Amino acid sequence: AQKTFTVTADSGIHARPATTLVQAASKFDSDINLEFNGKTVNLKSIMGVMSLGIQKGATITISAEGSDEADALAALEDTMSKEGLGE
Amino acid sequence: AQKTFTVTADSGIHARPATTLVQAASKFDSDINLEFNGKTVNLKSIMGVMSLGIQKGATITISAEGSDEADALAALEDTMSKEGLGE
Amino acid sequence: MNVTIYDVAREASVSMATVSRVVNGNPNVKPSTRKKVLETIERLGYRPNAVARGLASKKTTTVGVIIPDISNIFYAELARGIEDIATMYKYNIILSNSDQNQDKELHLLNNMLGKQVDGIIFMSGNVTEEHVEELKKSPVPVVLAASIESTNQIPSVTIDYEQAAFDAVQSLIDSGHKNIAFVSGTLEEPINHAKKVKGYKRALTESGLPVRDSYIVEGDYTYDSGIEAVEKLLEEDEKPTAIFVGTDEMALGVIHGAQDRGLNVPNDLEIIGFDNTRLSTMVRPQLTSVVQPMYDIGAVAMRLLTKYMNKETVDSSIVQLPHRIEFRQSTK
Amino acid sequence: MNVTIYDVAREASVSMATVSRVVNGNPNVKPSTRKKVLETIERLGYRPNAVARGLASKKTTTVGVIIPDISNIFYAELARGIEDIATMYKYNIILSNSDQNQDKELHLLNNMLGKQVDGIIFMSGNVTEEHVEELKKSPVPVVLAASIESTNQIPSVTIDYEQAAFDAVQSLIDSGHKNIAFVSGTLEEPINHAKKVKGYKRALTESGLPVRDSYIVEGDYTYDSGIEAVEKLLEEDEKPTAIFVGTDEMALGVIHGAQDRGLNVPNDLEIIGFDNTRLSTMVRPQLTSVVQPMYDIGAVAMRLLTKYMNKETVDSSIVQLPHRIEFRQSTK
DNA sequence: CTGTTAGCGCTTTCAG
DNA sequence: CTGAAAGCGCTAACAG
Repeated sequence: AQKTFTVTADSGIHARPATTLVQAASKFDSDINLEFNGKTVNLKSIMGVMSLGIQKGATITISAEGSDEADALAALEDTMSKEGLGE
Repeated sequence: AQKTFTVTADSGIHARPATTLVQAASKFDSDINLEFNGKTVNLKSIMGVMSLGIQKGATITISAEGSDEADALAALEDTMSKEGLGE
Repeated sequence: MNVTIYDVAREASVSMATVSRVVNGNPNVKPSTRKKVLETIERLGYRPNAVARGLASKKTTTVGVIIPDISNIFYAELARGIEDIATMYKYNIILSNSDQNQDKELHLLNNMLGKQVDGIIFMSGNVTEEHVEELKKSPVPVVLAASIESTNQIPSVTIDYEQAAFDAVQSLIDSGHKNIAFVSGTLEEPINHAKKVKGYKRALTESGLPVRDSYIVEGDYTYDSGIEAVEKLLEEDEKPTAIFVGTDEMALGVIHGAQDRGLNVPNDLEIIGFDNTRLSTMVRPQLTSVVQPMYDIGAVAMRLLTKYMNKETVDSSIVQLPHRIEFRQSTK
Repeated sequence: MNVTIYDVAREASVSMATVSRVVNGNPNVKPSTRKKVLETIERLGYRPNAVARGLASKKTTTVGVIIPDISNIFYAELARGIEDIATMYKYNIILSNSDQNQDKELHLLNNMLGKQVDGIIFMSGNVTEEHVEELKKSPVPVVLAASIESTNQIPSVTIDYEQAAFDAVQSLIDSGHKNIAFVSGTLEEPINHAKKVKGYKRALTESGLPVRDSYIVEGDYTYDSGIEAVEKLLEEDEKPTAIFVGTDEMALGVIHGAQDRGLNVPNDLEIIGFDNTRLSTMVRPQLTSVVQPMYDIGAVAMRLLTKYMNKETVDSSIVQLPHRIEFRQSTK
């Protein structure tokens, strides 16, 4: 349901990394939203995510909530890791 | 009917410059020909011109043969310099 | 291949109104009878025809995109931005280079609409009054991406090249700079004249340092315009203490020509760029720059166009996107 | 509504077949009528829908073009030469990035094919065996660009990578080089193991200047990898007086790399890249790089393909466009 | 669920 | 030269 990472990639949550993340988080029924610096947005939306302006070293919180909620987290954690934007 | 030019443009007869010389010789019915290093190619074939690899400094002969030869020659002169490839 | 939908209707021994359903994951169709048909489908080699459907349903699931030049890194990344998203949303795109010249944009826009697109992503550096007369006549959604629009009449996507102008320069004022020059691109270009210089300017008047009209030296966006813009600015007079460049490829020239005369970039003259393209790290003292996410613009642009094409009323047809400063080592 | 073929039929008072023949500009339809129709046409503002006509004619006048990454300098230029010529030939180009990865290339092919293209410019960094299989069974022509596959079963455009490399090393060998290394892209991709390393190797065993498998360091194609491939190679016992980088960006990362370490690129160790993208100029010692005509590959890759679609046949399905080097400051 | 009936907007053999 | 049906393959109302 929840997890906090720190983007350590120099592009932050941008370009492909963010699409591959949303995409990665757009294949789950459970809800999912990314929060940061006060704003919270649907982590399933490309307009939402790229609004935040998340730069490197930024801290973010991913929250999933639904029947898939469980795996929802493992999945995005991996992609955060293997796509190497957040660890 | 024809002329000999000193291709002086850094990229020679390549890329965008080249793709135009091959367009302009296609707007005229006459038979246009380009010889370089002793081999000849239809000034209207992109696959022919592009495959010679004319470098800056090469000497090429553009030749027109037909009803509108002049319009074209007077034409592949303007283009040549408006695109700065030869003299 | 030629085994049409009807050919399959036989193997599956069902109608065609039915394979039509299986093919598109339709509203209800027995799991056994659906995987029964979809079964004999692959058996053959049937390939649904996207043109037959286009016709029968007045939608092609293909957008048309018109950028100046996919050869220049700027657009290409922007283009990448669009493609990944159109694909994410099962859309094919049609790409065409206009080269910023007035006619092609309209020709293309015609061939485009003529080719039955489902939406258009247009991008140019000077969106003429005619373009809007033009673009507003289209029969499908249209959005600009990082494209200079005036009446904010047709949906656009971008970052305040004005603020980003101000924010960037301010950084320089805050450090003790009274003599800060400005290099830029073609003056007949909105991004420049319209927002670039505007930002730069007010930046100074806001701090009390009216600016020498000459201090706005410009040139074509290459590395050539760099050693060019430098040499001129330097020797000329006053020998500014800091520069600001309208892009990154120029900022580079700004940096070498400054090292050529003899100055020290990190120190003597602090430079700063706009865009922050790959090359922003590929230089002597890495160039501090104002971040412009060309990929998010394109990504977003396409996404907006996605809503419109799916009729959802996602308002705020004017989208701004966070820009930012990245000081690597260039600016003390 | 939007306007039909039948519409012009009334306003021109001719038959839909007459209207069709002028839009198509087919031979013979008296100048008297061909004229009448054309007015009824541009005044009524007709625009024929390419979809309806596709179905009718089995031709869409548009080609698919799988491509690794359009954002990347190398393919962006390749994709412009293509488009450039596809326009010249009245062809529209559908386009989707594949990411060099084997499964996408195969999904794009059917999405493309079913979309009904009329040709396919395929281009990858690693043609597979199953690759030539589905390509040979495609309904429409095809040709590879800046891509190479063994058997030569498919039409194609490309450069002599073996010689292209061998000449680079040679330029050095003859100069007084015994120790020269090779920083390269992914060795698991044929462009590297099959022709790049071979070229490099032979060049040495040719002048009888043997090779330590160590000197062949592998990076990705990133600027950083270039900084990493030099520091590794400088961390060698007997350091190489010269290197050969399989890319210009990579080579840019090798140059700065040595500089940030303590060597001044020209003297301490000469560096020669490959491709000759604009970048070569943007570097301190302007980068000497083997030249590859990116625009020409696509230009030619596409024009060739027009021959095959346009039924004409000309012999040379395996074109090798010439190469050469450009000695800048980076080395002698 | 699933058929059935019509075309979508062009282009084409053929005819005259 | 220039009409005249005959549909390209599909999907879309609407039955059943």
